[PDB]
Parts: sequence; structure tokens; C-alpha cells
Amino acid sequence: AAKDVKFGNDARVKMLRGVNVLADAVKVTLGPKGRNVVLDKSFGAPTITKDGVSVAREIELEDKFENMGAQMVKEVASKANDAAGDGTTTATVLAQAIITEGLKAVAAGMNPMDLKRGIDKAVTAAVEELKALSVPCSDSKAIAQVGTISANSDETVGKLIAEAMDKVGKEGVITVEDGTGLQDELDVVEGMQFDRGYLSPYFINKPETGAVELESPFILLADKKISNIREMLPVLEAVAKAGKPLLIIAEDVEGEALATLVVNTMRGIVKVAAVKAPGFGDRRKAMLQDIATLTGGTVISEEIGMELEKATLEDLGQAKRVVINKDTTTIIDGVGEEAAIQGRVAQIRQQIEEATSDYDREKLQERVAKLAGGVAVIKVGAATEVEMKEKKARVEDALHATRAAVEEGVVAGGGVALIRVASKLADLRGQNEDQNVGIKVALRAMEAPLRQIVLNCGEEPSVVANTVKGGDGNYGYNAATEEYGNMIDMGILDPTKVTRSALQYAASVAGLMITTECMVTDLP
Amino acid sequence: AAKDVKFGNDARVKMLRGVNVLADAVKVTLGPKGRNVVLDKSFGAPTITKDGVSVAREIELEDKFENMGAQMVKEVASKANDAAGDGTTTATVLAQAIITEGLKAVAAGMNPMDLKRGIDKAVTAAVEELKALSVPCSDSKAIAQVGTISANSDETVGKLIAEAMDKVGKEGVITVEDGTGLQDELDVVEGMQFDRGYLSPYFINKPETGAVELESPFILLADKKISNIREMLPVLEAVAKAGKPLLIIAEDVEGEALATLVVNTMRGIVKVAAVKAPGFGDRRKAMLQDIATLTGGTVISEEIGMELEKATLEDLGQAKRVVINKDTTTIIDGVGEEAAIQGRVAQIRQQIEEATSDYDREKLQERVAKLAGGVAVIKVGAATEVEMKEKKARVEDALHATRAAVEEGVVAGGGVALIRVASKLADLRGQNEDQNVGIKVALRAMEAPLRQIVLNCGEEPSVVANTVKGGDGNYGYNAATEEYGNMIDMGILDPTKVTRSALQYAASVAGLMITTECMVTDLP
Amino acid sequence: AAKDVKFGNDARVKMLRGVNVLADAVKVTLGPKGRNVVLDKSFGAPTITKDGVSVAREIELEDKFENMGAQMVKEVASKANDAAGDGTTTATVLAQAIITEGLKAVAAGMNPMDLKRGIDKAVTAAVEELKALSVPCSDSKAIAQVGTISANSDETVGKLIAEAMDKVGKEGVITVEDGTGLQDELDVVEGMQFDRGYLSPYFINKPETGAVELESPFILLADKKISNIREMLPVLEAVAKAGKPLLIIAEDVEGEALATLVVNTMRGIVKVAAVKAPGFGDRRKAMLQDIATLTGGTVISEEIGMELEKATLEDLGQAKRVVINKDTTTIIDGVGEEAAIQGRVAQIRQQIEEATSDYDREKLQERVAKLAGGVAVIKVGAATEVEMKEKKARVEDALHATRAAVEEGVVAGGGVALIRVASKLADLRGQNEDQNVGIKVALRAMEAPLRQIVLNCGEEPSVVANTVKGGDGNYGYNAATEEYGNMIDMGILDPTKVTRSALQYAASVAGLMITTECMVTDLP
Amino acid sequence: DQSSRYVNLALKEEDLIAGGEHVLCAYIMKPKAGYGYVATAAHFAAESSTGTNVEVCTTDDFTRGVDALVYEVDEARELTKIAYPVALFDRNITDGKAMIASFLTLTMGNNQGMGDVEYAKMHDFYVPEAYRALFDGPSVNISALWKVLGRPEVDGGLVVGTIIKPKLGLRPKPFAEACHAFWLGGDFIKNDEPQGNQPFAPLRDTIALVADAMRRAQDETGEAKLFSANIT
Ligand SMILES: Nc1ncnc2c1ncn2[C@@H]1O[C@H](COP(=O)(O)OP(=O)(O)O)[C@@H](O)[C@H]1O
Ligand SMILES: Nc1ncnc2c1ncn2[C@@H]1O[C@H](COP(=O)(O)OP(=O)(O)O)[C@@H](O)[C@H]1O
Ligand SMILES: Nc1ncnc2c1ncn2[C@@H]1O[C@H](COP(=O)(O)OP(=O)(O)O)[C@@H](O)[C@H]1O
Ligand SMILES: [Mg+2]
Ligand SMILES: [Mg+2]
Repeated sequence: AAKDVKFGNDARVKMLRGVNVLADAVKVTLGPKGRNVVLDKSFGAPTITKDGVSVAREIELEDKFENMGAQMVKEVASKANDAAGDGTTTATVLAQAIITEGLKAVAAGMNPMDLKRGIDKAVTAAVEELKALSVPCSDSKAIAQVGTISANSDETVGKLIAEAMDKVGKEGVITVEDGTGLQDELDVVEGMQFDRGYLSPYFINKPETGAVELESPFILLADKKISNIREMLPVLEAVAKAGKPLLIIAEDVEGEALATLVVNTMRGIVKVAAVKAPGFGDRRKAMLQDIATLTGGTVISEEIGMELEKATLEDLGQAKRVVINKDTTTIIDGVGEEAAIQGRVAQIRQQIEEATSDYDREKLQERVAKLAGGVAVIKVGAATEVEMKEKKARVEDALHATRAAVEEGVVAGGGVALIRVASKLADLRGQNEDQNVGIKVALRAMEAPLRQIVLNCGEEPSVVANTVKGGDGNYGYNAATEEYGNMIDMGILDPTKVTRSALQYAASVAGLMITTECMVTDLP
Repeated sequence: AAKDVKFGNDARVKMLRGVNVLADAVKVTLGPKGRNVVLDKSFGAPTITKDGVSVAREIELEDKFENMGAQMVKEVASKANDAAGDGTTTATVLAQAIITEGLKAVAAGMNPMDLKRGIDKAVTAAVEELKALSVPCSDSKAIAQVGTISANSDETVGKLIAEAMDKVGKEGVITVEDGTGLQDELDVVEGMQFDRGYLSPYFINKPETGAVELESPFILLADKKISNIREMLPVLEAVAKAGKPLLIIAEDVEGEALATLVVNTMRGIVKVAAVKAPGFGDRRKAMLQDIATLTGGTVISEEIGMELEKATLEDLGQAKRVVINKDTTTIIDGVGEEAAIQGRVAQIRQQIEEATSDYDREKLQERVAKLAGGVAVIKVGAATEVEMKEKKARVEDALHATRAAVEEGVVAGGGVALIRVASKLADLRGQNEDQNVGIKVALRAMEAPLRQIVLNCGEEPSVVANTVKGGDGNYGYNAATEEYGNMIDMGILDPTKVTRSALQYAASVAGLMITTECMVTDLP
Repeated sequence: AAKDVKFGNDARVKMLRGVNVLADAVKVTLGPKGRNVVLDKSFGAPTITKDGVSVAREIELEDKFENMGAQMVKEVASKANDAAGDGTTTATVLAQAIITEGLKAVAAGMNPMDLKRGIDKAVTAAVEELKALSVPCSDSKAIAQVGTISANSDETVGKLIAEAMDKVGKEGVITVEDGTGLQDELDVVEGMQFDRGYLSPYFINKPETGAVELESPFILLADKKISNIREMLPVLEAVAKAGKPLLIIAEDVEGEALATLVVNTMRGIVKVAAVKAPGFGDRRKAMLQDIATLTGGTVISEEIGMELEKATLEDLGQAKRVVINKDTTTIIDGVGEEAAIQGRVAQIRQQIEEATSDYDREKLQERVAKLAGGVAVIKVGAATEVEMKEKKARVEDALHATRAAVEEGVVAGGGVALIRVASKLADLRGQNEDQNVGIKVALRAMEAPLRQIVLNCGEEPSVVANTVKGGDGNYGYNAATEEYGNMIDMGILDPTKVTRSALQYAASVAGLMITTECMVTDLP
Repeated sequence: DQSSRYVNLALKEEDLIAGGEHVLCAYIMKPKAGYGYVATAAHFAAESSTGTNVEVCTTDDFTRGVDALVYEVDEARELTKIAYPVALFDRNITDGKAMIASFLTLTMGNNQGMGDVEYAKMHDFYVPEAYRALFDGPSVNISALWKVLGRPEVDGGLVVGTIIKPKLGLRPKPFAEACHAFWLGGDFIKNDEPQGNQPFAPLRDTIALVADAMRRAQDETGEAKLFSANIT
């Protein structure tokens, strides 16, 4: 299909209009007095969102030269959400500010490559100054603060998240999903849990609980289907001689063996339950080895040449209690050993280094959480689906933001950290005059986040901006209260990881865009 | 495909134009002097209906930006129906009143989030007073009133449903289905009944009614097909020795055995009947276990290591009577123990609490009903099909309204409860003056239901709204008779659950929409 | 489809308009102050590029005759990219320069064939002068400049490539792939390695490393699937008697043999591991012969009629050490010998000379590199995909330019080498005056690259072109710092092969273009 | 293409199978390395239906009814079970039965042109209990061959056939004679896969000559016989 080509300012002008449309859409989500954007999805009810990247993803313009601009800055919002979850709008507002100044600098006739080298030098220094400003975040109050701020001033979410991370500990996994009540709820899972229930109702010994509970059971770990009672007879006999109950963990229990076990348990000869193994394939094998390690048991498998006809009470693991339901199994206080667990955890943690896939890494993180911590579910309480999907997205940011604080620290929020560092680099210089203006582009555009935060209040940005730059240290303006104060004592905090990430990626894409001289696209 | 975007007042106006089109389509159905709407359908007669939400589902505008407005308020109209049955139009009117006043207040320049928080506070305070205003409903007369009003002043429906609830008792299940005559008719089914008949006509022993009847029969509950008569011979021998008749319930009876029973029954060797088991899957075993519990029998089944050849007269259940027809079976006074039956009821009642699926809960509710309560069917009489669907939709509402009254009480209808609570909250205040406008916005809109009820009569609405506020307590305006009085004495009562629900879901959706600043959708 | 045809000057003018569109898109990329071109790709994000041919491939015009102009000179970009991989923009500019002046000569009434012959004579002699100017490049410092220069004045890629070529040596292979960090990182592989891992985890004897280590191991190279361990017993018996570990390389090991080895390894009787042979098809057999040769082993195959039951430790290869991972196998110091390996290398060297496909030539160079050198991987670091995909293409530019320089030498960059040859030919004359003009067109056009390099800086081209022609030797204009000096002393170097390439291909196409007298194409 | 909407694991296999809502195909599917499995299985479902490649539009964007869906997926067992809308398999005009060209197009053909599916071997499928009677369906089969052979229509068993000895290069009338000889034996034969109109033994003469050989063999045996002409 034949191409269309444009040169110079007739090209760059088309480019700038595109970026401005997308950025102008995104800006309005910024800050605590921001407003929501409504996104059309034809499949159902429209979705209202405050999530910057969700708005950015949909924008794509009719006029092909205009469309190209939006498609570029869409990259920055995507990565910042991928890198650290929160921060997406701030990275966008930074990226638009630098672009608009860059076209300003190019029109003055600077060589665009020296401008790029200038920008890249200013960012390199600014990241080092941010690392110097960062201070540790280390307690529930600081964590509750950053949670509140990321939640858009919903103290309940901040409080709730501090409790959840306290209960499961740093190795614990926290998740959020759609609730049913009109108010939030926190469920914490402890010990080991997996999504497999009893294979028949007759095992149920506490029908009031609707569940199976066994005290001091043996646990058998069969790496294959169970097919005929003949494979198990000496185990049940050995177990029956010991008199303690038994839990079968196996890939399956076929009906005749199962029915024979069901018969024997109800008639009280020996007390037994059977569950399918969780997961599948190699991860099943690992998890079976994990439960064996946790229980101190042994994985019975033919690849090592073991036989169920030769299995003994030394091969079966133990736990103080197990509880199993229609759909669920839990093992309480497995009789493993600490040195083995940390070695097994160390293996998985090394595998976490090897897990290039983030989802698989999350599964590895879940596995170590099962061995060494807990798992929690936050249930989001809201009256309506169009609010469920709004509230949920804010809790998502609060979880990522609270996570981001603990490993890297926090800085004064409201952009004042990013204002302060800009004052320190004022002595920075380039090799040539073009690089000096390129440096100055960065120091000017870094004000743009605070300016937009204030502008959404309807305040006069330059009046506040002038007074904040007149301030010292963490002195800043609070747009919630519409008054100045100490951001640390006022509890307005940003994770250093998100603020640092929002600058680095923004300068990457903008540093290219100001150098564009030609675009080629298909005739409409 | 290329998006289109709009901002601020240009977007918000287009949004408001949408909501009002859907609201006016619904508005006309409200109250006792409301009027019907005609809904097009592509494949049949036009559906005459009064149901508000049924109109609300069909509305869909041509202009995408208008369409987004309608497609959102449809959500509150739907959910209020799903939560409570009746109470759709009221929720739609409240939502449209607040959105106009909220967007009206936004033009003055107030921050939308302080409005949202202001509305949310007012609704939260209002629910507490409504929970205080609610009074118990218990006697058949009070139930008859709420039925009548929900039926739109068709007293016959209130009388009929009041008797239906009285007969089946509060555990019972009441349903409505198409009749054939002009008259509404109530059928009550008692004991146990299920939709399986004789497996062959030749069992018929009362052809003067096409019926099988047996007295003090033994009942066999066979969990699998009957396929070889040698399965039955030892039981049939023992049954023949007892001489009492036998009912077989089985997965199937194959032709050899079935026909051989036909021979032995026709020739009078043994009084026998056989029926297919009700349903399939685990519900069959469960239902069979229920019949076993009710009859004191045992489910002859392989899983318990039992064989039909080993079953005995001690295992067969008994009941005073059974009757089976071409399509239906009923069992009268099973010999099961009340304590055992009560325990089984407690099991299934506990399942009702754990059953999140509402369809499963009816299935569970029918089984506790058929074990412990009446089953009732109301047959709606109407002269023609387009009248049938209309009449049926009003009867359907009386069930939900009468049910809703029993568990949560009633308050003075006619919007008066909303007027009275509005007078109590006048002292409420927020954190800031924009929240004060947000509190007052909600307390303004609660008049909107009463004004429409009067305006649909053609009476001057703001006059009646003034006089109702002049009175106190349950003083109100009877729009059906154009006079003031006590709403309790005229019986104009509404269930608390429906009034409280309409307010909450309206405030939830309306409070979000007024924060809208941008919309993105496809070009036409 | 009915065609449209044109004759004479109307054809040439439309054709000329075509070329200028494709030329003008590429020209703006030239030189150190060139600018980026943005390429639309609807199936993903648009591409930001400085690579000439990557732009040239995308151009296709709506006007069928203008389409012919771009489509003709596009041949020059494709051939230059295949022959040398750098200089394509330079080759395009020369082609466009000759075409414009050639058509000018045709408009003066010159016979076109004498221009063709006259051009061809001048270019033939000009290449002879380039053979005189080239000087050998043979040290780490020289190579680092041509890398840096071709990289567009980035020393880090030059410094990195200078290390990589030193470590892998003359016969080594170097590759570039997407990294994940911001910094560039160089990996070097010693010895022979291939991408096959352990067939089971149970071979792992370093569980924390996830790896197998064996010392002075025997290595078995079975050219078939190992089915039954009864096949292995006499070899394994000899290894067990020796007590040294054994590495199995086979086309497969089936579970019973594999599992028996897994069993035998867990109980520690013999240390063994098994891996798939690398590759597939006859190259797999070749690599097995290569591994045998490097290890001093012998390939066992039923094609020669040798059998595992007859194999012996004299047939098995040996090496000092081996390491295998989840995905990778490497051999350390095989017991092969220099004479046998070199003879095998000579066979492959004959194959490389025989290889008609560069893919085969690559597949051949890899094995001699594994046999006699090594492999290096440069992982490009960048913050974003568009910069990453941009960055990699500049690393590629340096990697072929550095290669091209080593086999042909270097000459002063900035086109000044072409200027200096454009003076030496001024005495050349042809058989007739038309051929004399044909010489003049070529000698005039060789100034075009320098003029474009200057023009992109915004300087007056003919002033610089005059001052360079007023100089002598390598005296030229340093466009990066806008000063004259010795380019060899400034380190501004082009590989002689690219300049000699850019001429010959450009003159080949342009010398045909101007003899066009008619065009035939389908009607629009 | 795409995975969004194409992941629909909420679809119950009971209503899909016993409700007949979809044709249900179980694939042992493995992606290429590094691809998301569920995305690949869902992306493979898109190739197994609408295609939906780069973009879909109907003058106003979107297309959402034709999609075949993954309804069970499990990466580590390589399982990819895809449920197909019955509308995918358009009815043949000769019989109202769905064109199997679609089914292959949507399982083991154009849909397999997906490259990040390394393989998707279907181990099983289901077809809706009712609409199954309106799958393309073998209106002739072994049971009708029994009927023309004069066997009972129930358990008429083995319709004996051969690959003609010595396979290729046997000229049409020697091939027909080998069919005749075989049909002095058993019941059924096919042409070989190269024995279309290929010049060593084209179809028309071979089938004419083979048909004569069948009648001759029938007349010389008193029992019916069959030939399978390579129409490919
Ligand atoms: N009370 C407040 N006063 C001033 N600024 C605030 C306040 N609360 C939050 N902010 C600022 O809002 C900015 C926007 O962050 P956020 O709302 O997460 O959007 P995003 O992270 O997508 O840009 C943050 O830099 C944060 O410091
Ligand atoms: N005679 C009456 N006088 C005043 N209000 C009435 C009378 N009858 C019904 N209403 C009121 O009409 C309102 C709507 O009832 P209904 O039409 O059933 O709601 P919906 O249309 O949502 O089903 C209720 O507030 C109810 O109390
Ligand atoms: N600092 C410099 N001064 C003068 N000429 C330069 C300089 N850097 C590069 N060049 C010239 O630019 C050309 C290479 O630019 P490049 O983008 O690689 O074009 P091409 O794609 O044709 O190789 C060469 O002719 C080289 O001599
Ligand atoms: Mg109502
Ligand atoms: Mg180049």
C-alpha cells in the first residue's frame, strides 16, 4: 500500500498534536483533586477509571500522523505500570513536558543529538540525587501512610494493608479480589493450603462442619494414580496396626480402591482420607516434594524404584492435624525439619533468580510463602459493579505502592522531592552550548508534575510553585488541605522506586522523539 | 477504530441528555395512576408492560455519547430488581434526581469528590433511621395490604397470596405459572411429590382415574438400573411373603424385569409398582437419601458395598400411601423419624447458607420445602396472552414485596418515609462547605419520588409536597383517593428492604457519575 | 489490466520525480548530525530508525511511474546491505547524484550508451586508486575507532567490540542480542558448548548450582536411541570397573534405561549423566563426529556396523571436565589432538569456501569457532524497546564495519577518500566526446557524499568542498567539531570494502537508469 | 490472534457438552518457549475460529460472536481444551450438515499456521448431542457397504481390502488385473496416493480398467466388491 511522507515542521507539528491529545486526556486523573475518566467498552457497561495507563491504552487517533504521537507516549505509561504499578500519570506528565520543550529547543536550531545527550546527562545526575534523598520506610505508620496516599486518601485501605503485610510477613503474598459485602474484609491463610477437597462425602466425620478433620494422621505421597487396593494393603495393615489415621495424597484413587477405602473407614476398621494432588506436571512433582519436605515424608515414585507394596510408616510423613473440605485441604504443623526447609527455600529462592517469567516467579513466590509464611486475601467491599471496578483498581495501586516503599524507602511526596533535586543540578554543564540548553530542558520540565497537581485544584500554579521553590527541605504545599507544611509530618510520601522509575523511562522516549525528522505512513 | 473524545461541559451535557431519555421512559410507569409502555420485539406481538426495569433494559440511544448515559443508569435499575424484586422505578427516579442536582451543583464550581462524600454520608445516616422506622409485619391482614399495593390495587392478589403463605407456612415455596381460565387459582401440593410416573400403563389399577394407588407399601430405593430379575427375586420373595404392596424407585427397570413385574402384577402374584428416580447426578443420590430419610429406608448402592440380592425387608422404607400417575408420583406420611428428618433439614438449611448460587438455593429450598413445608403454585387467570404477560408481571411483584416485608418490616409508603427521614437529617454536617452542599444535595433529592407520584395524577406536585411536610408521622397523601390521611390506616405500606435498597444503589451510581470529566468512545 | 505507456521526456521526468522521493527520505539520515526517521508499522508500535535500508524498504508510491523511480534505486540499498551491511545511505546518495546529472547530459542530446560506457570506465579506474590508498588495519586501537565512528561516535560499543574480537580471536564468532539492563555486557564462551541440558534433575550433584560436574569423564557418543540397559551393560561394566564417571550423549535414552541410570546414580554405584545430542539431521552426526574428534572418541553407529555390546573404553572419548545445566552442555579440554582437529577444520574450511549460502556459512563457522576459537554474545542494554531496537541496529552497523575493515584496511572517512581519487582521474579520456562527458559525470558525482554530510550540519557545502579540495592528502573537514585536520589522526575511518562497494553497485544501477526510453504499467 | 475474551474458562463443560452449546476439542498443546501458555491456548482458540488477526471491524470495529473459546487449560499437563460455537461449522446445502472444511480449517489447518503453537495435537473432541446429527456425517459408511455387499446392517464386520501389490509403477491394466486378482480374493481396494492423474497410471483409464476388473472378479466370485478411486 502506497506510503505518504512528510518532512520537517510539517512532520513535527502533526507529531505534537497527537501527544497533546493523549496527554491532555491523562492529565485530569492526576492528584487528590483529580477526576475520573469514562472508557467506552462496547461489550457491556462503560468502565469508569482513575488508572492512568487504562485511559492511555485506549487512545488512538484517526489522522494517521496524529495517531503516531499517541502510540509513542503510550509506551511510557505501559512500562511504568509494568515496572512498578503506580506512577503512570506522573511519568506521562513528565514525558509531555520534555517533548514540548524539546520542540521549543529544536525550533531554535539546536542540533537534536546534542539535546538528547544533554537530556541523558541531566537524568543520570538526577537519579543519584534521588538516591541521596531517600530515607528508610520501616514501620506500620509509614507504611499505613503510603498506603493511604496511594489509595487516594482512603485511610481504611492503608490501615488494612499494614495489618495484612504484618500478618503474612515480608515473604508473604498479598492479593485482592472482588468481595460480596458492603465493606472490606481481610482473610489470612496460614500453614499450607491447596485447592483439593475430599474425593467422597462419606469420609466426612464432622458433617456439622461439613468437612473432614483428622488428628495425627499419617500422610502418604503417591507420585501416581492409585488403582487397586492390593497396592495399599500392607500400608493399611501397618497403619491399622499403628491405629492412627492416614491421609492418602495421590494423583488419583480409582473407584474400586476408593470404594474399598470408603467401606473400611465408615465401618471404623481404619480411619482414612484421600485427596488428589494439587497442580499438574512438573510443578506437581515439586509441590509433592515440598509437602514431603514440610511433612518430613517421602515421595513414592517409580522413577526411584520404590513400591507401595514396600512402603512403610517410615516413608509416610506426619502432621498434627489436617482439615479437608468439599474443595479444600489444609495441613497443620507438618513434622518437617528447619534445616531442610531453609535449604528447600534456598533452592526455590535461587529458582526465583532463574524465573525470567514473572507469573512463574509469582508461583515460586507462592510456594515459598506456603513453606515459610502465609497468604492473605483482601475482599473488596462495594455496593455496585461500576464502583467495584473503580475501588478495586485503587487497592491494586496501594498494594504495589506499599510494596515499593519497603525495599527502597520514601521521599516527600507532591513532587517536592523532584523539585528539590532540580535545584541541586543547577551547576551541571555540558561540553557545548547545545548540551547546556539540553540540560536546562530537564530542570525546567521537572516542575510539571507539581504544576498539574495544583492546577487541578484551580489554584494558580506559578504562585505556589514560586513559594515551594522558596522553601527548604521537606517544606511543601498540600493540595488536600490547601496549605503548606512538612510533608513527612503531614504524611504525604512517595516510594522512591516509582519516582525514580517515572523519570528514567520518560526521558528515554522523549530523548528520541525530539530527533524525529521524517514519518512514513499509509495514505488514508 | 478511531476514537472520539470530549471534555468537560461538552461531555457532561451529552451525558445528562442520555440519562433523561431513559428516565422519562421509566418515569411514566411510576405510581398508582401510572400508564403502560409498549415495547417492540422483532419476532412477535408487542409486549404491554408496566414493569419499569423491563422498559429500562430496552432503551439504547443512537448517539454514542448519549448512549453511554442510558447504559449506565440501566445498571442501577437492573441491580435493584435483582436485590429486591420490586423497587426499580423508585431507584431510577432517585438516581436521576441526584445526578441533575449534583451536576447542577458542579456548575457552581464545587469539588465533585466532596459532593460524592457528602452524598455517601447522607445515605449512610438515612439507612440507620429507616432501620429505626421499620415496624414488624406478621398478621395475614398486614401481609394482604403489601400484596395489594404491590399488585397495583388488585385486592384479589393480596387475598390470594395471603392465603397461599398461610397454607404453606413460612418455610414453604410459592410460585406462579400460566393458567388457562379467567380466574386466578391456587394449587397447594403437600407431602412429597416428584415428576416421574408409572414406567408402564399396565400397572394402572384404577383405570377409572388412570391411576395407581397402594396402601402401606414398602418402598425400594435402588441407586442403579434394575436389569436382572435375580437382583429382585430375594426381595420379591420376602415382599411376597409379607403380602404388602411394593413401590420401586430405581435409575431404571429394564424390559425383562419391568415386563416380568407387569406379568406378576397383572396376574396378581405381587402388588408392585416402579418409577424412575427423580433427576440425575448427585442431586439424585441426595434426593434418594431424602426419600430414604423420610421413609426410613436405605439407598441400596454399590458405594456402601451392598447388593440388591442382599437387601432385606428391614432395609426397605414404608409409608402410609403412594400415588403415581402418567407423569407424577406422590408419597404420603413417610415413617422417617422427626429428629432424623429435622437433622437432615438442618443439613440442607446449612447448605442454603453456604450456597452462593441462587439457582442452587432454590433447588435446596425446594428440598427443605418438600421435606418440611408446602409447595404452592398460583395460576394467573387472564383473557388473552398480551393481558396474560401483563397480569403475570404484577403478580410476580406481590411475591417479592410480601416476602420482603416478612424478613425486614414495612414503613409508610408513598415516599412519606423518605420525606420523614429527610426532616431528621437537616442537622447533619460534613468536613467542609462542599461536603455541606453534598449533604444537602441528597436531602433535597429524597422528595423526588413523592413529586412524581403526585404529578402522574396530574395534581400540582409542589403543593402536596408542602402539605405532607406540614404533617407529621405517617401523615401522607393518598393519591388513589385524592385525600390526606394516615398511610397505616389506608394500608399504603412498603417493605423496608425495597425502600432502603433503592436509596443505596441510587447513591452508589449517581455519586460516581457526577465526577465525570472526560469520555472516550468510537467515532460513528 | 489495460496498461498506460509513455515515451520520451514525459517518461523520464516522472521517473526522476520518483527517485527524489526515496532519496530525500534517506538523505536526512546521513552523517553525525543526521536525524531519525520514524517508520509506521500498524501491527505494532512504530519504528524509530537511522538505518538507511530499513527506511528504503518501506517506500512505495501511489503514482505508478513515481513508484518505478523508488523501486529502481531500492536495488542499490538492498545489494549494499547484503554485501557489506553498512554504507547503504552513502551508496544511495551516489546513485541519486549520478542519475540527476546523467539525465541532464541526456537532455543535452548526448548518446546515452556513451554515458554508460564512459561512466563504467571511470568507476573501474577509481576502484584501482582505492587499492592504492588503503592501508592495513591491524591493532586494537585502530579497530576501536572504526567501530566508534560507524556506531555514530559512541566509544563504549567500540571499546566493547575491541575486547570481543580479541577474546574470541580471528576464527571466533560474535553475536548481539537483546539484554535487560541499561549497561552493555559482554559474555564469552570458551571451548565447545551446546544447548542441551540434563535429561533429569536426579543427575544433579550440585543441587544449589542446579548443575552436574564430573571430572576426567568418559563420554559416549551413541548415534542411535539407547533402548535397553542390557545394551549398556558391557560398557557400563567397564566404566564401573574403572570407577570413573561416564557422560552419555545419545539421540535419546528411553525411560527404562534412563530410569535405571537415575536409580543407579541415586545409590552411588556409578556417576553417570545423559543428554540429547545437539542439533538434528546430518549436522547432528557431524557434530557427534566433531565432539568425538575433539574428545578423541569414536562415533558408534550401525551404519559402520559397530554395536554397543562390542564398544569399549578405547572407543569412548574422554575430557578433563564437563558441566551440564537445565539447558546447556559444555566440554572442557577434550582428549583430542591438534593434528586431527586441524584436519577436520580443513574439511570444514573447504565446506565454508564451498558454502553457497551465508546461513550454511554461518552454520559452518560456528563449528570451527567451537572447535578452534569461541563465541561471544553482546547483550545490548537500553531503557526501552524503541531505543533498544534503535540501539541494536547501531551495534550491528559497527559489527560489520569492524569485520569489513580487518580484511580490507581503512581510509580517511567523510568521503575525503573519494575526493582524492576524484582528482587523480582528471586525465582520463574516452573514445569520443560523449564518453568524455560520461567520465565527467562520474567524477563530478563522487563529491556528493561530502556535500550531504556538510549540508546536514547546516554549513555551506561548496565552501567546505572547496576548502577540502584545496587541501592535500587526508586533510579534511571534521563535521563533529567543525574543523579541518588529518582524519587518520582524528580517527575518522571508513573500511575500504564499503566505499569500494558503494561505488560499484550505485554506478551499476544509475548507468542503466538513464538509458530508459519507455515505461509500461497497468492503468490505476 | 488476541487472548482477551478468548480466555473463557468460566464456560461449564456440562452445558458445553450435555447442553451442546459448543463443539469441544481437547488439545495436547505446547507453546514455543517463553510464550504464555493460556494466551497461546486462547490465541490458538482464535485461530481455531474467527482468526481475529491484528484487527477486526464491521464498519464500526469489533467482532465477538464467532469466537471459539478455551474452557479448560493447564500449562504443565500441556492440555488445551477449546469450545467452538456451532455457528462456525456452516451447513452444507446438500443435507444441512456442517462443512467439515471449517472444522479442519479451525483445528489442524489454517489455524495451525499459528507459529507460537509448537504443536496442538487434539486427543479428543465432543460434538453437540443433537446438532451432531447435522454434522457433515457419513451418509454412507461401513454400514452401507455391508448393505451393498448384502451383509446385515449390524456387524457386517470386515470389508476386506488391499494396497495393490507391488504398489507404484503398476500400469492401469496390470493394476486393474492386480485388482481383479485381489478381487478373486476379497472386497475392497484403493488407488495409491500418487495414482491420481499422474502419468504412470491416470485415474480414468485405471478406474475404467479397474471397474471392468471388479465386474469380472464379481462375476468370477459371485460376491460384490469395491474400489476407491484417488479423486485427490
Ligand atoms: N494530599 C496530597 N497533597 C498533595 N499531593 C498529593 C496528595 N496525595 C497524593 N498526592 C500526589 O498525587 C500524585 C499522583 O500520584 P497518583 O495519584 O498515584 O497518580 P499516578 O501515580 O498515576 O501519577 C503523587 O505524586 C502524590 O504525591
Ligand atoms: N394508593 C397509593 N397512594 C400513594 N402511593 C402509592 C399508592 N399505591 C402505590 N403507591 C406507591 O407507588 C410507588 C411505586 O410502586 P410500584 O409501581 O410497585 O414500584 P415499581 O414501579 O418500581 O414496581 C411506591 O412508593 C408505592 O408506595
Ligand atoms: N565525525 C565525522 N566527520 C566526518 N564524517 C563522518 C564523521 N562521522 C561519520 N562520518 C561519515 O558518515 C558516513 C557514515 O554514516 P552512516 O550513517 O554510517 O552512513 P551509511 O549508512 O551510508 O554508512 C561515512 O561516510 C563517515 O565517514
Ligand atoms: Mg413497585
Ligand atoms: Mg552507515
